[PDB]
Amino acid sequence: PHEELQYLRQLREILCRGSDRLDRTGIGTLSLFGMQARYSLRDHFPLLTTKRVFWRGVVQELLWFLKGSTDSRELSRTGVKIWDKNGSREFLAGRGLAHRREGDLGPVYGFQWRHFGAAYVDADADYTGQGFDQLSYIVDLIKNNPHDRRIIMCAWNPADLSLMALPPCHLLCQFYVADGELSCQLYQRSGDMGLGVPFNIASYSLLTYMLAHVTGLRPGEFIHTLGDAHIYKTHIEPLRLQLTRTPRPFPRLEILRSVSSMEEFTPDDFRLVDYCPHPTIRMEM
Amino acid sequence: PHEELQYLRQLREILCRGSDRLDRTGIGTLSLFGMQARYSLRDHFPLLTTKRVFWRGVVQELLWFLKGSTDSRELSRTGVKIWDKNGSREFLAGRGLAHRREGDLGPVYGFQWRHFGAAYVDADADYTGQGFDQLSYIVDLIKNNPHDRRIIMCAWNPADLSLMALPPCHLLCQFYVADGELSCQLYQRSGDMGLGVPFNIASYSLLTYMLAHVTGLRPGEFIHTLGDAHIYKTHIEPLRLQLTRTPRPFPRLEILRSVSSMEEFTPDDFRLVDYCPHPTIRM
Ligand SMILES: O=c1ccn([C@H]2C[C@H](O)[C@@H](COP(=O)(O)O)O2)c(=O)[nH]1
Ligand SMILES: O=c1ccn([C@H]2C[C@H](O)[C@@H](COP(=O)(O)O)O2)c(=O)[nH]1
Repeated sequence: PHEELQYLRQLREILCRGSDRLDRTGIGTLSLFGMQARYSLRDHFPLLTTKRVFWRGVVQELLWFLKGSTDSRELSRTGVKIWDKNGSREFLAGRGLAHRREGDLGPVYGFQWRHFGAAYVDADADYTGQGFDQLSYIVDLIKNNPHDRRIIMCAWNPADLSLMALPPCHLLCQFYVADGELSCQLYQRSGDMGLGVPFNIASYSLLTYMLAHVTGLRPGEFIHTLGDAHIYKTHIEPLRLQLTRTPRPFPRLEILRSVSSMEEFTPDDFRLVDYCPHPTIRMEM
Repeated sequence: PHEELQYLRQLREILCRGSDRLDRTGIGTLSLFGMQARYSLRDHFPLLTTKRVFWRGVVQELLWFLKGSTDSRELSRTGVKIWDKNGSREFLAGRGLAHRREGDLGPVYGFQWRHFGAAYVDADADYTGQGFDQLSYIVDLIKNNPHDRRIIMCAWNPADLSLMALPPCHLLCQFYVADGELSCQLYQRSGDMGLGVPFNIASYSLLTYMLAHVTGLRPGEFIHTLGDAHIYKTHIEPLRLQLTRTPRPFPRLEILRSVSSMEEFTPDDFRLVDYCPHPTIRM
């Protein structure tokens, strides 16, 4: 069966037996707790096809994370605007972080990944050598101790929550090496099935391809584990539309160049081959 | 179907198609990566039955960590010895932490749960108002903002790993409130299917029972998520024997009095009703 059907089945399960609860946004959601799906990376790339996924966003955001940035202006410069609402001086003021310059998200993914446990100053500070560099950590383990059971990168630092524009949803990833293949499991505490989850599958699938490339391994599987998997009430009509669509065969992902380091990737290094999605489905928020 | 059949099926899959790997110290496991099982908490308590689980150890260990202890002696004094090897001066010297007094495990679970991000000194220090109290954090959310999607308690602090006797296996738990019920998902990065996992299921199921009690909710589901799920090769034969056993009905768990704080439970507050496991197996 087409692997996209897991996601579509999860949509149906939530619609059909999800709990109706008033959430933070006050829009209301239907939700289930605890889900898991499995996506092969060996012969294709799991970029969902029953709607067009914002691939350009997926690529730029991950490279932005990987270099340790916490500056939304830095992502915005590449034309990807998805963090700009959260980086505005207005939004930050609303969070009780009015002292921040425009763009300073606080110690979000980039900072946690490259400097876990360091004291955050601002987005312009030099954090060289400060905190625990989890990216170096996992690459070293994958290369030199591939069967280790602690190949983890974690973004959840509760001591840093009050400094963050938003608390992370992707709590950690774990990697696993067997038979020359690299696999990845993501624990995501909160998944907006409508706008978030297809994008998120793509992000960590991409990360796995990049790590596999850099470490001389082939991509294996991506395992997506969800906590609160939910559908916003405002998404019920477009998602019912999406549920009428049959998945197309997944595309392939090609890396166009030998890249020696996780930090040396650029968007021009990737080629998506035969991505043929159904049309974009607009959904509110 | 009996929910323990999930665990037994997981055992079977690993023995059938698990990957055969040696670590950098030369020991072999069969493993699979990425697993998930669900245990109902409503009508019974999921203490596994095809081999006896060390319930007395499960209870004392959890109470010990909830009060923020990183002192193995405090656990040992209760008659539960499962952390004593790790807290021995020889073990800590083997870890590169020979300065430690006997019992000082470093910033393991107790410290991460009650003082995340604080600077660890030693097991005897007073850390009041230091770091992030995740236990108070999640109790407050469950009570006052039950639909919050950030009800997290995390034990994985990479900056602290070098100070710990052993890195945590149970990286985080998340809680969920729906229709008067409290559910819990554990992310476990590494599960010894033979010796560890049944104990681990009991631990977080009990934790959910306690939090539900304190917050006036009913226990719902425990979702167990595994990363590296493995069987040590030396365990394969006794596990083949265990796999011939039919699960017996799960016991029930009763809490004997009204307890209003997660820190006020004692082992006497818990009655395990009709736990009839098959005999323990020598692994
Ligand atoms: O990468 C992301 C980021 C956000 N969200 C969604 C999930 C929630 O609907 C919302 C975040 O809200 P909280 O869970 O923090 O309340 O955004 C995702 O699905 N994926
Ligand atoms: O609560 C625990 C603690 C440990 N283990 C097992 C898993 C591994 O076999 C071993 C820990 O070794 P590492 O994964 O840290 O290498 O102990 C468990 O199953 N449960």
